[PDB]
Amino acid sequence: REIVHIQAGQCGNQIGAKFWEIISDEHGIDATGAYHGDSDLQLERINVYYNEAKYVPRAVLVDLEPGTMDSVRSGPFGQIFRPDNFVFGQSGAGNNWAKGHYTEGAELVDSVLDVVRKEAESCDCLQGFQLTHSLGGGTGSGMGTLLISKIREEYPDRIMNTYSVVPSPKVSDTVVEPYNATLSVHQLVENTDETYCIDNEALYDICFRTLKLTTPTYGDLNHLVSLTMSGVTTCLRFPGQLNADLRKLAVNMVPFPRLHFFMPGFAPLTLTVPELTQQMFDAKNMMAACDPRHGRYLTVAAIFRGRMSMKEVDEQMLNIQNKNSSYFVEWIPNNVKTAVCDIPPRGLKMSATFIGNSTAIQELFKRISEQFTAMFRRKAFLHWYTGEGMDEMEFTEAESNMNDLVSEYQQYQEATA
Amino acid sequence: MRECISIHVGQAGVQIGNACWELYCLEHGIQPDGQMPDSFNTFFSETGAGKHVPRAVFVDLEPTVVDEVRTGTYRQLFHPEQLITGKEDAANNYARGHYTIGKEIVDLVLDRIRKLADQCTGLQGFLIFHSFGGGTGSGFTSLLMERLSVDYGKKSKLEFAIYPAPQVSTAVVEPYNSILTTHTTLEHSDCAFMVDNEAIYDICRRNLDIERPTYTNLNRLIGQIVSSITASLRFDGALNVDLTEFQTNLVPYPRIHFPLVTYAPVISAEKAYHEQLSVAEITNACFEPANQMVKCDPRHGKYMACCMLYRGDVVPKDVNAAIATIKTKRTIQFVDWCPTGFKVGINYQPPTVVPGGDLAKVQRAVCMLSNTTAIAEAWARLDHKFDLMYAKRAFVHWYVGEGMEEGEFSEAREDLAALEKDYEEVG
Ligand SMILES: Nc1nc2c(ncn2[C@@H]2O[C@H](COP(=O)(O)OP(=O)(O)OP(=O)(O)O)[C@@H](O)[C@H]2O)c(=O)[nH]1
Ligand SMILES: Nc1nc2c(ncn2[C@@H]2O[C@H](COP(=O)(O)OP(=O)(O)OP(=O)(O)O)[C@@H](O)[C@H]2O)c(=O)[nH]1
Ligand SMILES: [Mg+2]
Repeated sequence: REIVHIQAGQCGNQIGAKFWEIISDEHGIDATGAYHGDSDLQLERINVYYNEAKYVPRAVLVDLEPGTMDSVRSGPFGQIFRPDNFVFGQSGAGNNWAKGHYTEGAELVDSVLDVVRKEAESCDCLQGFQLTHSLGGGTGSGMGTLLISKIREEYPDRIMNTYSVVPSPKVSDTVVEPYNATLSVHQLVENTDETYCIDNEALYDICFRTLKLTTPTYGDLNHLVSLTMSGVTTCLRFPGQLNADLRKLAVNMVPFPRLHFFMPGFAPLTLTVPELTQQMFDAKNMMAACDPRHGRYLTVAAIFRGRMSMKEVDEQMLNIQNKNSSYFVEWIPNNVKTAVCDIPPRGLKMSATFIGNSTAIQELFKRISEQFTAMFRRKAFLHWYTGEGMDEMEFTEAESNMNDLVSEYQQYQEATA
Repeated sequence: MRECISIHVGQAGVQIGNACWELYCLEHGIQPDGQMPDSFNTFFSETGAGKHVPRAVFVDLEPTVVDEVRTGTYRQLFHPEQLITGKEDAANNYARGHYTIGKEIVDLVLDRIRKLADQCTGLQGFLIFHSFGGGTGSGFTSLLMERLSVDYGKKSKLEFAIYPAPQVSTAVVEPYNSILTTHTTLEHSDCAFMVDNEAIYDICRRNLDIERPTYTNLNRLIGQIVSSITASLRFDGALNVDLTEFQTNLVPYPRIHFPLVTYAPVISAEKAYHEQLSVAEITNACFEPANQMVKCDPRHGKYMACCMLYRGDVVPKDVNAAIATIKTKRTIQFVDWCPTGFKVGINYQPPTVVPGGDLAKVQRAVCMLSNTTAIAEAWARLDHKFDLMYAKRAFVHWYVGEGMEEGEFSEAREDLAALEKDYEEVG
């Protein structure tokens, strides 16, 4: 039942802190852990992410670089987390996957696994873990993958959800990241049950083209990521019937294992139902940078939040499924699931969230693929890994697996009844 | 004497059972605490303190809905050891309910039925409530069927299954679980009363004028039909006296044990000023395709058996007149070698509804159990969806990773394919 949150690296810690702050505001729990909301619905399923002793988050915070302690401790929710749960190293990884996966992750991984064990043994029944981390750095990616592998071999029967951000030149323009991204996507394909592939390029595009901004810093990007995380976990946090827990969600949304990469979408961006329904499918509202009309969705989960008529939303969802029936595969009957919740997110009245397993995600990996092709064929920075207990064979096999994943998505896009 | 046991599996089964037992108590005048201020003793066992308790087993692999029962106004009506929960469910997976999760709980469940039965002397069988789209409601229902047949082979068994419908559907793998549970259960059951959620949804939208019928309305209506079916067992009727007489009158062959159930009439509570519908009008409404629990066309199929169950202030002569009027029609087509009559059992207890629901009390009503070949198409749609998935091997890994072999799906499909043939064989 309970979910053991995990976050690694700077990006993972930041997005996780935003997630916790937003859901705490939604659930009425103050910054000291006590409840001060005014609804019965808030406490119906509060044990999923919180512990009562005042409410304490069920989180473990990991970062090799030790400064991010104070930053995390300086946020609006810095004292609620269990002080033992902070598991921080001494030296940063320097954006190297092998540094965070073989030479320095291998030392702190034991302590973080022990903290995970201590957090898990305190739950009567456990659904699984959610890892908010980053695929571009050397601390979030390598350590995240190492912990995922260790937990999966230690808890073979737990659903390992994760949240991953694929880097873009428009945000950092650093050149070593795609190696880390490829090596991390290898483990994500092999050792994960579902994944919400967030793209920094997509967030930059939404911030610039739509929000009419110069799009600086990480504040707005993490704000959008927090909103999407709240939207996607709305079903698990509050009482309902669609995707009541992580395993039901994975059964509903993921056919064909190793093909479990999801395109999120949120609206509005910072108002009647029909424009919500039209926008949530639109290309201008995807946190994974692509055109959803360039591919065919395999499964879709649409979650509405606020006060709205059920007949109207049912009619409009039926209309959208009818109009765009070209893009919905005909060999998965009733592949669009719809949920409606009463509680709107903080500051928003009417909100819509979309999670779609679609073949369009393939072009994302292709993008990353080409970036890898831009460096691996040039032997760029190869010894940075070979000197750290890494071999070129892992690079080649990761490239091969990502290309095979692209081929799988294309094949299921082209297939017909 | 004559005793029956009620078994409820999964969320849908448990909620239908809530509604059915609530209506039973309201009909028999049993207080929610169980103290009654007996032909109905078949469904209630009395203790030394005069406390009448249902012979109901509420089973679930997750505790949410069972806890809903334990915190409801009928908390003291059921015995705490008659309600069984668990810490892990099947997550919409027949394989998990049947193979993985069901092993740890089936022994305890069967022990609970054993204790319930040791207080019984004249058991006819069990009335199992479950559904088709659920992992629990298919897997554990199937395992319980098999183990009860091994344990109570002489005894009879019935289902009250729920046909999945897209509007209220929760999972995409509903046809998978439906085919699997049907294939495994077809041998161990005597009569299945399938109910389509789309039919109930449409009735609530049209007759009851409910804009968005939630599960409460569906379970209330389903409780009405189930109670009308079981009244003969509970009101000491002249027909369908025991569970064996159901299958004797309605299931003339082993495989084809799927009757079509019709209930008339349905009047919204806000239409309380309704004039009383005559026997002829409700008799005609019985055969109208807009008032059937499973969507099909009896006009386009050939009957096999049929029976009426009336209720209320109903006079036998008018019943005979309506039967004569219906019989001289070309729309009713029995087979050319079977009794071409209607086994008409008539009851006189007035129809009574839940005080507070959207249904209004009607002084007389009627139910219609017709085993025909129409319901065949109701099966085919399911197979169609199945044929759309297994061809691509969609979602099969979830089943194969929890102790199920892949080819079993094909076998299951083949089974219902064979089932379909039988429908054209008799037609
Ligand atoms: N949108 C967004 N992206 C971030 C944020 N923090 C880091 N990133 C991304 O992460 C990339 C940098 O690598 P990280 O994955 O953050 O590595 P780290 O977490 O700092 O840990 P190290 O690998 O040791 O440096 C950059 O390209 C950013 O795009 C954030 O708060 N919001
Ligand atoms: N009549 C009726 N049907 C329901 C109700 N709730 C759910 N259903 C139907 O049952 C189907 C799912 O089967 P369930 O028995 O609820 O599944 P489950 O018991 O939770 O089994 P698991 O998912 O493995 O835990 C849904 O598709 C609904 O169509 C209800 O309250 N009344
Ligand atoms: Mg359930």
